[PDB]
Amino acid sequence: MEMEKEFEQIDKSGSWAAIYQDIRHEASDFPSRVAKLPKNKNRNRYRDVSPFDHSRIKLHQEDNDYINASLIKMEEAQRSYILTQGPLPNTVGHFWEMVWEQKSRGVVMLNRVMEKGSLKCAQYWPQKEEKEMIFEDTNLKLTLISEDIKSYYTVRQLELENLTTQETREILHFHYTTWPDFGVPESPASFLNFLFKVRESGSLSPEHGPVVVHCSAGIGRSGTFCLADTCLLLMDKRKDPSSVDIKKVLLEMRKFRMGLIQTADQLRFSYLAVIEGAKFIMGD
Ligand SMILES: O=C(O)c1cc(Cl)nc(Cl)c1
Repeated sequence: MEMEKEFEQIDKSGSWAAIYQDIRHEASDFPSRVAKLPKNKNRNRYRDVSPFDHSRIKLHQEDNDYINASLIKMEEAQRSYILTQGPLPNTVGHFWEMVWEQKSRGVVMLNRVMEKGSLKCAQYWPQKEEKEMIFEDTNLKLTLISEDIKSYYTVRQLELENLTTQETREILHFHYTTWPDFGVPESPASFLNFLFKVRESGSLSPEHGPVVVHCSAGIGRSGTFCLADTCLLLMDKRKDPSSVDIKKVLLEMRKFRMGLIQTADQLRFSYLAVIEGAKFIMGD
């Protein structure tokens, strides 16, 4: 079926939970043996969210190459994404090593450091220009260059230096700051505006390594971001945009990381975002 009318048909019939459970039943199951080794317990935020072995990002280190991060490679859309958990106190240096080694330009953050009164990720970037951060375990230096605070998101320019080689690179930090503590946003308008700002920066383009996107577990809000992006790109590429099947795209993405899209409300929000976004792209 088309998307917008399949949407109204699920709303009127109140079957979002049944649609979402079908996706969970059909989703791929692949081994995640490296994630579960005992030496990696303090590298995982949640015991039930692990990267598959076949798609995990490897650190370029001979001691321990493990990080809870997955490469989602979308062949028809010609987009790649790295989805990862919010960094932990003992993985902030691994996080920036990955950014460096994979040649990423941008980092997309969809959570606040504290939500619901608890810490959802480490404070992994510097908050003042004159107070840079050094990560001694991976030999990197990170400096805040500039910061632009808007009503729904903040954009930061950062400098990452490889202290071994003295090479430097500019990284863009795109921080969506207004996702609610419970539920999903009422309108997708600010999320789409944010997605378009990431696109306009070049961070999603083939001349750079894959964008790094995270929330707390790296599957829920993060899944919504890449699913909406890929679906809109396919609608631009194809002769028949109504052929884009959001449930099939989600199942394809779940071959590369488990659990993408965590609730039936997130599934409904993804439909809403793609539907509204397809109108703004055009033509009109
Ligand atoms: O390239 C394709 O796979 C494809 C598939 C569908 Cl269903 N529609 C178009 Cl236009 C292209």
